Amino acid sequence: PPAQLSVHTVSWNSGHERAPTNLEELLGLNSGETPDVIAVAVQGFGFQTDKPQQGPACVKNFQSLLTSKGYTKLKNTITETMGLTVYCLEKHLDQNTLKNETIIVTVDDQKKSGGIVTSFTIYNKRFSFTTSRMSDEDVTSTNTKYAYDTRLDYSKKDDPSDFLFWIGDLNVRVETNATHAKSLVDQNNIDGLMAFDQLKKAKEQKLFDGWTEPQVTFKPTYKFKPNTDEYDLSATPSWTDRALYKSGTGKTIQPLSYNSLTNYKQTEHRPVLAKFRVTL
Ligand code: HEM
Repeated sequence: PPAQLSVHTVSWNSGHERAPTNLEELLGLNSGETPDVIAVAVQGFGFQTDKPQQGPACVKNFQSLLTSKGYTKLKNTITETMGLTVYCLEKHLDQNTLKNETIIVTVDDQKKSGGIVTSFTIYNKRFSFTTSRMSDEDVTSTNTKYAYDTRLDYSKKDDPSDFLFWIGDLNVRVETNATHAKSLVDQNNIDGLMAFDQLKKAKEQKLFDGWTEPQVTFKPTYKFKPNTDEYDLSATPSWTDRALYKSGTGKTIQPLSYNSLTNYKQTEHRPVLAKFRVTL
């Protein structure tokens, strides 16, 4: 029963783009780290129907890399617009107690918005990983555009989880004009631009209640002209891929690092990688 465990998360609003070749960078394994748990969330269009047939290649490439490192895939779940995969080092697993469960929440009739929660237990501590997706236009349970639903929040339960992570595009944007956002970016005034970011506004409205984002030090991860580092100012620069954490039982969770991966340049959005240490 280790005192601490490490967790890496990634999310990428990747659209139609296919898993890049350099998965080690994407997962934060390129400096020799061996985290205990890894979660990968993606948002896009048509994963389920899998018309480009990227499905088989995804499995093969992720499985090859991670199985050699001693990971077991607990669950992969895909909808039309979301994917969530969770991996755990096989050595931590006990079949009797693992209680591996996943739910999908569909909030419209087109099954396009909502979320996924995958949860499991190790050392009698329960982990939950959520991703979610909301479009600007939908009628929602919160009467906001934000990709929060109480059904996806396992801190609210009578049997709440110990360690929870929410990764993806929360549909939180920077609420200022493009000119002024670009100006703040050019000055590297990240906190100044974050003053316009909607996460704090969603929290004021008691959404994402008790959920913490690690300090953001990196520039907005959208919208880029593909294969450049230049913003396309047809959209106001925004942080579209986020990692939040909390415990539902007062456990300590410590962010180790939180960064966009600016080398993945082929799409309009940059993926975001977070690293954590949890105390059981
Ligand atoms: C860079 C973007 C993407 C990332 C990071 C990603 C990640 C993943 C991961 C981690 C898995 C499970 C791997 C495993 O089994 O260990 C998976 C499976 C899958 N993905 Fe993605 N994926 C991406 C793009 C796509 C796209 C564009 C499509 C199709 C439009 C797609 C369709 C599928 C399908 C069908 C599966 C499950 C296949 C099976 O279980 O037989 N993915 N993806």
